[PDB]
Amino acid sequence: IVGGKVCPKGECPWQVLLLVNGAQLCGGTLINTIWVVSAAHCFDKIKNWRNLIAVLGEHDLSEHDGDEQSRRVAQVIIPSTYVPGTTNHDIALLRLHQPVVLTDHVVPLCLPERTFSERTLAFVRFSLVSGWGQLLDRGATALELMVLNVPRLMTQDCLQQSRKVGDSPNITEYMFCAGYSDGSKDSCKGDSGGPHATHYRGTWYLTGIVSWGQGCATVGHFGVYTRVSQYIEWLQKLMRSEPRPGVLLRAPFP
Amino acid sequence: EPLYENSPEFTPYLETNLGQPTIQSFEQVGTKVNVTVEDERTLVRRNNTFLSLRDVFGKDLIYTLYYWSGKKTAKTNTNEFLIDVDKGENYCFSVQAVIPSRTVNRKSTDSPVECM
Amino acid sequence: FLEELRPGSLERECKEEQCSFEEAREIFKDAERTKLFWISYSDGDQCASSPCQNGGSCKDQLQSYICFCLPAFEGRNCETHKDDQLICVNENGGCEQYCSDHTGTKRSCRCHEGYSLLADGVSCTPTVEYPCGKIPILE
Amino acid sequence: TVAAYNLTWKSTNFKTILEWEPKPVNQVYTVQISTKSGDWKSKCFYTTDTECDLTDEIVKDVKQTYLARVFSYPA
Ligand SMILES: CC(C)CNC(=O)c1ccc(Oc2nc(Oc3cccc(C(=N)N)c3)c(F)c(N(C(C)C)C(C)C)c2F)c(C(=O)O)c1
Ligand SMILES: *[C@@H]1O[C@H](CO)[C@@H](O)[C@H](O)[C@H]1NC(C)=O
Ligand SMILES: OC[C@H]1O[C@H](O)[C@H](O)[C@@H](O)[C@@H]1O
Ligand SMILES: C[C@@H]1O[C@@H](O)[C@@H](O)[C@H](O)[C@@H]1O
Ligand SMILES: [Ca+2]
Ligand SMILES: [Ca+2]
Ligand SMILES: [Ca+2]
Ligand SMILES: [Ca+2]
Ligand SMILES: [Ca+2]
Repeated sequence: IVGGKVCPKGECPWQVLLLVNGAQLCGGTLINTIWVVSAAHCFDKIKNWRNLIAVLGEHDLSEHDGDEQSRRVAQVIIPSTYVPGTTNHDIALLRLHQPVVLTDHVVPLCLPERTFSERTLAFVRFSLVSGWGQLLDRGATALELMVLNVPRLMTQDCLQQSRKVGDSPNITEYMFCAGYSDGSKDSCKGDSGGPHATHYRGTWYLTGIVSWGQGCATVGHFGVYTRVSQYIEWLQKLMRSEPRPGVLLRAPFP
Repeated sequence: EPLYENSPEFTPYLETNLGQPTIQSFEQVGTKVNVTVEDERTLVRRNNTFLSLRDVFGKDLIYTLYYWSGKKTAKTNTNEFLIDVDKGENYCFSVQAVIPSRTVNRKSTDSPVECM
Repeated sequence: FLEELRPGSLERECKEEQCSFEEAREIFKDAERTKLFWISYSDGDQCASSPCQNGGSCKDQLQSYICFCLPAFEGRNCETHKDDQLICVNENGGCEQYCSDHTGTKRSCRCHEGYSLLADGVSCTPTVEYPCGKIPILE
Repeated sequence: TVAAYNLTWKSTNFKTILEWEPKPVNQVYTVQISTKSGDWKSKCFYTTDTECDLTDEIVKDVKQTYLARVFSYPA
């Protein structure tokens, strides 16, 4: 996260830390006691699918306290339409081997209904994005969870307000831009998979997933997030699916 | 997302047009004339009641009087003018709402003309 | 023609009766003042047709008017009934969480799992200790 | 669908109406208005009119700067 603030311990309770063989990999969002939503591109180079751990109640990566809960990732589901190395359909649904226990420090973010998300949440200007990612594009990562308030843009505006770049990825219907183009604030590498959470009439909902951008907080550019509303049905169905043998599962989409 | 178009930015206080005023009355008082401008009602509400242009703009709003061979002008921080006139002579009046601090759209259209 | 013996009079010629430009000009004896008078005099009262609906008030302007509406109405001519705008696209239909439109009748409100719709038909309250989307340490 | 154009603000004594073109043919409009940092509020839902009274929204704070947008939806 570039230009954000430390999320006071316990105030970003749905934030998930994903580890691969004990090393920091990506972020994620808890939506219930056993399912976590993350980004598909976070698993492009995974080889040891059996060494995937999800940590809840985490805050300071340098100290362990009694609020932290760890669970093995039993399954990783990604849209078969996703193409490693690219940006479209950047979403992953993770099934934990054992459910976490909800506490004052571990709470799931609400996965909203599609229409509610498209007609109402999409028009709340600001939302929170968070993670232990890089504090500057090529800089160091954060030890304490960081959070940032970013304003959302309809894609037409995003395109008209962004500096034209040669081989830049298209902003599809499965994405949306949020942030600032003045080079001051943005999500960044490592934050990938984390939540873009929207507050509406007293409750917080999952509206986006930290996905990509052109260099963190680069002038003339906004951060790009996976448009979760397009995957509500897809996610709900899969969460009712039966456990497969292998870890990785490329499920059909729609 | 649907196709759409953005409008220009709009700041009400600085851009809404000032309505055409109406001279409420003009009474001769000795060697002077008291010209009163009717309170211009606006769409801004406040407890089942509409605020006047005066209530909204306060000191930013003034009214200008055009009366009369050349013409003379008078200005007021309220909604009333008290001008010196020559007895036996007939005068005509017209008023205009003005927000001097503006650079564009600073004045309303002139009110209907009223003569003695 | 016996009326035309009475000396010029703005009051009798233009205020009581209707007068022409030159008639008015012959009174003001000056293009500038005459036109200033004419601008409004010949403009007409756009409020004549009573454009403001649902009990609104009309205020004439130059070649236009303004409608002041009662609290429950809006629109150029107060034609919009605020009471008929209770639909999900309008501020979520007043629903705290989910909104469902129902053509023919009225919209209903619903809640996310872990919550239950209250009596008011629009608010939602937790049915579990840790409902989704709430921050315990701040609650 | 065709995007609206020539969006113009018509405002006198705060009675504020947004106007635009073109008259619709097999499409309807919905307008949204907001302040630079506030949420978008919808008005004139699925209208075939080419105007939208926004008075009630702008009088909430006449000193704020508002931006409106007109959406086109296929009928
Ligand atoms: C220890 C950890 C913090 C590891 N961090 C690292 O060193 C690290 C190195 C590289 C890396 O890959 C990577 N990082 C990107 O930056 C990001 C990722 C997420 C958000 C933004 C933003 N500006 N809001 C930028 C990418 F936009 C892409 N693309 C893809 C295709 C979406 C572009 C479009 C090519 C990408 F692959 C990540 C990551 O994915 O988070 C992390
Ligand atoms: C002028 O007329 C107004 C309107 O009645 C009145 O309130 C005010 O006291 C008068 N002042 C003068 C100059 O006599
Ligand atoms: O009834 C609608 C009409 O009312 C009045 O005639 C107005 O002058 C006119 O502008 C409006 O179109
Ligand atoms: C807003 C309207 O204003 C005038 O038209 C009054 O005569 C009406 O009763 C109404 O209050
Ligand atoms: Ca820790
Ligand atoms: Ca005559
Ligand atoms: Ca008479
Ligand atoms: Ca003549
Ligand atoms: Ca008129």
